[PDB]
Amino acid sequence: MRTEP
Amino acid sequence: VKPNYALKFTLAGHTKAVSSVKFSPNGEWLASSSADKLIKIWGAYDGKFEKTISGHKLGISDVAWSSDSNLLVSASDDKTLKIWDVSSGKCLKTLKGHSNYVFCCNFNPQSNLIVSGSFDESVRIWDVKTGKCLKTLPAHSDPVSAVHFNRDGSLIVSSSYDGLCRIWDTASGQCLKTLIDDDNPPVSFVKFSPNGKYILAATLDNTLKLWDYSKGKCLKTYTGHKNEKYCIFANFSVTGGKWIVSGSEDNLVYIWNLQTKEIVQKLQGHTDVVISTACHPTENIIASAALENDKTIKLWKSDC
Repeated sequence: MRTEP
Repeated sequence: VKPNYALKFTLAGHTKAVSSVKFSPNGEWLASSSADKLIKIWGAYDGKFEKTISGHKLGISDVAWSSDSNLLVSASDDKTLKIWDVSSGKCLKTLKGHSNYVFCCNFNPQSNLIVSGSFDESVRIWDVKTGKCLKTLPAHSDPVSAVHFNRDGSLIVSSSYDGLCRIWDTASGQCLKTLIDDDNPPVSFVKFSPNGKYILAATLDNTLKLWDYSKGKCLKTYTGHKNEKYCIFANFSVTGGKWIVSGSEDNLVYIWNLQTKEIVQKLQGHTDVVISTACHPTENIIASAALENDKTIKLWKSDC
């Protein structure tokens, strides 16, 4: 989820 | 004095956005985690691919090393953490108890405990040997963006989209301090300074700040980069000149002079948000990683 805005 | 970081290697292999890069404490390895559910291991000094580590069922947002460089813990959307034996690649333990995505994770310096933060708004403290949840901190009122132990593990700092940084006594669970400026932008990253006296905090208003947490005061502010959407890691570069290092949503690695707050370098090359930077424990090396239009890791080396 860190890779999602 | 300014660093002269220059691109030495690009590392490719992850098939989705990279979430996290970390150098092993013994300086031999870089660990990368990714939305593609995989952990990858690379040589720290040439970026040579070493192995893939797998088992998480959904994407991974963080990975961290044990002090002896033998273990890794990863934080996954699958709502678990996994303790890995790097040399064998086996999952040693699956840490369950969070009720939503696990977003961030770290060993304590002794590496007998793991701290985690989750979308479920809690911080959990885990026994590495047994894989059991020792304690849960009802830490925040929004997702927990980062968790970090201080130099001797007696304290935990967490950050959250609720706009707070909280310092916890690890053993008693007590919130020793709650830190916030005169606004409340989500706090997207926090970590103790090496000397344990400060916390470096990122907020989603394009600002990093250096706090004396004891005094509860902001001592330094760093701006110029772009950070409004992603929990971007930030570092104290300590091997040579004292820098602050961070990725940025304009695809750059920013380096500030810690004392003066001036931007001293901007590393170009990535083609997407630089989500994560890491600083090698003994060499003036920075590792950086980028999201889904890039998916690569870059190793940068400086003379100072």
